[PDB]
Formats: sequence, C-alpha cells, structure tokens
Amino acid sequence: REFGHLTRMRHVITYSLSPFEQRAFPHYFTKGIPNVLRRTRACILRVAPPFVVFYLVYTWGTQEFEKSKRKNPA
Amino acid sequence: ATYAQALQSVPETQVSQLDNGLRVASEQSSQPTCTVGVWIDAGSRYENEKNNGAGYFVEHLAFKGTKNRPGSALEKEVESMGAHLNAYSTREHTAYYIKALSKDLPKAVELLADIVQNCSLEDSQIEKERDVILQELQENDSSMRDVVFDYLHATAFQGTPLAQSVEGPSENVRKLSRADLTEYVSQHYKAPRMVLAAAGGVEHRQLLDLAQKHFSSLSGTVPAFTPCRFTGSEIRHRDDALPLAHVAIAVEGPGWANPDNVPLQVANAIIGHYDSTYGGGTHMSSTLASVAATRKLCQSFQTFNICYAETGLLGAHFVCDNMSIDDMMFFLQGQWMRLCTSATESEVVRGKNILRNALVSHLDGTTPVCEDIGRSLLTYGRRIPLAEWESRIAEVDASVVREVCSKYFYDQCPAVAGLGPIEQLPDYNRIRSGMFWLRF
Repeated sequence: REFGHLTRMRHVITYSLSPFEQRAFPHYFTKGIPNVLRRTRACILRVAPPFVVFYLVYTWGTQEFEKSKRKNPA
Repeated sequence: ATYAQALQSVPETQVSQLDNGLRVASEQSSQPTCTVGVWIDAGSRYENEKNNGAGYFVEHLAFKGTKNRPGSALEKEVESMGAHLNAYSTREHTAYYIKALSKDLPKAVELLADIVQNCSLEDSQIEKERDVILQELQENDSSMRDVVFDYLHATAFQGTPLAQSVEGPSENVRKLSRADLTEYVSQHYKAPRMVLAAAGGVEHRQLLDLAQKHFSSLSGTVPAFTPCRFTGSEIRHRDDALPLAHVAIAVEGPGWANPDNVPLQVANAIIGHYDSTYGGGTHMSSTLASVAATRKLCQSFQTFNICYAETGLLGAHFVCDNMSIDDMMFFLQGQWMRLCTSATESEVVRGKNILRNALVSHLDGTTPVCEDIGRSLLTYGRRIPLAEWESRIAEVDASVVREVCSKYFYDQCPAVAGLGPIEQLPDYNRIRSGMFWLRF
C-alpha cells in the first residue's frame, strides 16, 4: 500500500495551481455562509429530533423529581 | 591555431536592410552548396483563440502550389535541381529554407519569393489539407514527448497566447476558412518581420541583388504580442495504460535577451542528459545521470532551455517507469539545489567546456548556420559572433552560477506536466517544498 501501485485509472486530467499564487481564503464569507446553511439544512431534520427529545425528558425528569419531594395535605 | 585564433578566423555574417524592411543577411564560405531561407516572426504566440492553428495551416499550404507556380510545378522545380525544400513553425518563429547548390541561388531565392508572397490558398487544396492536419494531430497525440511539452506550456502560461499549441485545437482546424488564412498571411508575413538568411557559398552582394529583384514588392516600410505571465501549476494526465511516464518540470527562465542565459545554460550543462543506450553509464560527471545509471531509475532525461522573447521555461524532462518518479524528482531537485547553494569550480569548468562544444559543434553545416542567422536576427537582433559567446562563457564562474541559479531556481513555484502512470509523482506541495532547502 504505497504510491505507485494503488490502482489503475485512465483518461483523467487534473489541473492545480501553486499555493503562492492563489488566495487562501477565497470567498470565505460570500460562499462560506450559503454552504454552511445548506449543510445545516441537510442534517438538521435528522440530528435535532433526538436531542430535542433528550431536552424534553431532561426537563420532565428534573421537574418531576422536584415535585415529588413536595410535602403533600396528606 | 590555438582555438581562439580559430574562433577569430570564422567568417562574419554581413547584415543589410532593404527599403521594405527586409533584414537580408549572409555568411560567406567556400562550400559549393548553400541554405537560403526566410525567417518570419509569425507563430502561435501571435495567434488568437480563433486564429490558433492558422500559422501551421498556412505553412502546410505554402509548398503546395503558388500563384505563378501552379501546384506540383513548384515542387517540380525543387527536385529538378536537387534542392531540398523544408519548413518549420515554432510558437514564435516560422521558416522556409531551401537547401540548394551554390549555382542555384538565383533560382532558389525566386522560389522563396513565390512561397511567401504569391501563395495560392486554394480552397480545394485547403479541404484536402484539413484532414491531413487532423491525422497529423492524431499522430502527435501518440508523441508522448511533444504532448508533455505542450502540457507544460499550457499549464505554465495559462490564460496567455503562449499556452496555445502550434497546430491549434482540432475545432479551429475544422473551422478555419480561406479568409482567415489570407488575413493571417497578410497581417503577419510583413517585410519588417522577415529576415532572408543564407549560409554557405553565397556572396552577400549577390544575395542583396536577388532580394531587391524579387522581395522588392513586399509590404511597406500590428500584432506585437503581450507580455505573458508564468503561473506555477501542474497537469496530471493520469493514464496507466501508457508504458512509461513522461514528466516535465520547469521554472520561469530568461528570454532571448537577459545575458543570464549564458550562465544558466552552463548550469544545465552541469546536469546534462542521459538515456538507457548511453556510454559510460555509472561514470559520467553528472551526479543525476550517474545515479540514474546506477539504479536504472529511468530510460531518459534532459534539461531544456526553452526561452521566448520576454520569458521562458528552464527545467528538466525525464522519462521513467511508474515506480521511480518520486526518486528522480528527489534527485533532480537535489542537483538543482546543490548547484544553487554550492556549485564548486570544477563543475563550472566542465559546464563551460560542454557549452563551448555545444555552440561550436551545433554551428556546422550550412543548415544550422543559416538557421542560427535567421533566428539570431529575430531574437537577439544581431548574429552573435562565436568570439562573443566564448567571452561570455569565460566570464562565468562558480559565484555567477550560484547567484543566477538562486535567482531562477531557489524558492520558485514550478510548472509540472506529467503524462502516463504518474501516480507516484509527488503532490505539488511536495515538489514546491523540494524547491527550497531547510539546511540552507
């Protein structure tokens, strides 16, 4: 597993450019923000629902504990 | 005759200038043959995106019939007197030279006057030539050396006319019409951009009379190119089916001017050249070549000095298998920085001798002499005498080589072009890191 015989691959041309001739933060905010928003939108509906459930049960459990120790009247 | 006296004994190149701007020049000798040809300043560097390939097309059409000489009749002349008619179009020069006998100069110049002025551009001939150029392009696609060099030019001068190839894209080849060809020849084949060189047994006054009798009715008394920009990049045409992997790495070098060319060539002479079918093998003074022969890293390698009017490419090109690209990149960069940081005196002396031999032996035979005349009156503006070359080589020492290599090699962004099984080829960051030494 070393460079030289990893695999076989043909008819691909890749162009690059020296790091000393191109910007290191190209449109970091012009295109960074829309990309971040799209990434967030892609995974929000599958990431949030478990954690919001966790928060709901956190509040429910804590408040039920505190209520259960209320002197009860009886 | 202690060498220097021999250099002085070389006859000089007399230079004249017609009223039309034709720089007629000639070098007289005693041989019974001659090589006379016009060098024009046309080429792909002066070709726009749509016109790209028109120079190659017009060079193709030049020999296939003129106005006064219809078709093969022109060729009928060239073979009848034993003349060899030849042409070549570089990215910045074009030339049509006719080897002939010293007694055939009056006719040969006439033929040249017909080739560059009264061309034919026959439409049916254009159609016949279009598929020929297409098949020639297909043939050159298999030329893994020319393809790599064109890749280097495209990836080094991207966004500039110098990136364009000589033949041009096939799209332009099929699109090009007669109007574009005649416009190109009328715009670029101007008298001030032409030099009528003639080496061999031709007397300069006879050449001047012939040029004034034939090349008189040329243009009176404009593409002047734009300074191209070097862009350190890389192209990787990964194709593992190819047997070997051609790699070419270059840096922005000097131009035809900028005398730094003379020391720089010496540095290249230090690196030298090698291939499998060489002689001494693991004994040649070049450490690169000695290591290559010792470990059989490659099948070939060379150091080029492609220099254009305002810029140029300086670097190496090696052909090796898929399993040894990294090692030769390492060794080539190591040799470059060894020259850059500590070039020693003995290697400089060897480079001076090698460069002396190159210039002296290259300029033998009427064809190389005439080509040198035509190319020098275009690039340098003057036929540089061999004595001046000797003096310029003599001025080169170890410190000069170290300084010039530091100026052009050390900490510079290179342009890389690899074709074939180039998976091993180190990423551009590793190459650029190899372009500087931490120890120094």
